[PDB]
Parts: sequence; C-alpha cells; structure tokens
Amino acid sequence: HPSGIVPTLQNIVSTVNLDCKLDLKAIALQARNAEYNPKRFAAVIMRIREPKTTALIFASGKMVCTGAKSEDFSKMAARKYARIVQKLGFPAKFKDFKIQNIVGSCDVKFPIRLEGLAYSHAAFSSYEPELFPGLIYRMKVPKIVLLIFVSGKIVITGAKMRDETYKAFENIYPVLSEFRKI
DNA sequence: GCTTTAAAAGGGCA
DNA sequence: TGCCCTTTTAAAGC
Repeated sequence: HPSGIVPTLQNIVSTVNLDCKLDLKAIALQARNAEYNPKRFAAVIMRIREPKTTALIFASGKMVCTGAKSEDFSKMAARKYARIVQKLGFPAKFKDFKIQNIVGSCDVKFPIRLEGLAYSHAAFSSYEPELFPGLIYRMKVPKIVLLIFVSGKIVITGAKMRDETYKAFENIYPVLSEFRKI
C-alpha cells in the first residue's frame, strides 16, 4: 500500500457445495431464520446475526453466502449455515468453498475531476453523470471495476482475492492524483 | 428509495 | 440461448 491507504472490505460473496440434495419446503418450515417463495426465487433465504450475513440455499445443495466483511467471516458464516442445515437432518458437507466476489471502498480525501479522468482513459471509463454520479472504471489488470466519485471516495469490486482489490487501488491512485480537482 | 458495479446460485420463459 | 429471477455492499445524486 504505497499510497498509505488500505481499502476497507465491505461485502464478500462466497459459495460452497453442501454436496447433498435439499428439501427446501422442509427447511423453510423447520428453520426460524428462513423465507422461501419458489414463485419468486429458487432459494431458501436465511440470515444469521454473527457474522451478519444472508445465505441463498438451493435444492441442489449449492449455497451462496453474502454480506460478510472478510473472507474468514464469509467462511465462518457459511459453515454456520451448513450446521443449521445438518441439524435439520441433511447430510451436509462443506465442499469447494470459494470466494466469488470481494467489494471494498476507500477515501483518497481529495476531489476528482471525473470528466477529465474519463477523457484521458476513454478505453476503460464510462461516465454518464445523469444515469449515475460515479465514473465506471473497468481495469484490465487486475480485472477489477472501480466506481470513482467526485468526493474522492472509491468503490472497488470484482475481486476474488483481496490483493486484487489493493492492487487495483494502488494502480488507480496516481491517476486519481493526476486528476485532483483544484 | 432509486440509479450503477461485481459475483454466485436456480427456475422460468421467449 | 440469454438472461432475469434474488441477495449483499459501498458510493453521490436524484
């Protein structure tokens, strides 16, 4: 972090394979923290308080865990959901846990000339303020999307490893500085 | 409460 | 096919 700023992780999306068929209607009735409407979505939605997360549990045994603040917390929450399911009578395992997306944010503490930035990086930028206030920066190396705001606040998403989040930010920092709004 | 970004999982449907 | 279905999260401006 040569910039001296470390992006704060805000959301983690992970998946794990409980590796066994699940009866969603049965889980929905037995569990307390569950909501299920197959007419609306194919998953049983369940939430736990710590780590604060929301899981999407499918009949196939696959599961998505969202909302955690770190990879470890995401794994811890997913394991907690796996236990809830096991305790409900299913032979759940914890197969192929994988971090699918990491979302982070930081503040460079200086305003940015978005249009000027967008113009000099047309091949990576999308800036249509009338639709969304942030400039969409699609970085190719690492393959990460940064939402750059006039305030100097930045959102960095698309990473499967936190080093990608940090690297994309370090890569953008000198560009942000070049376009500092005086 | 909406807009925008990323990602995963599945059923529905044109 | 292809893509929305839903869920999470930050941001600024409407």
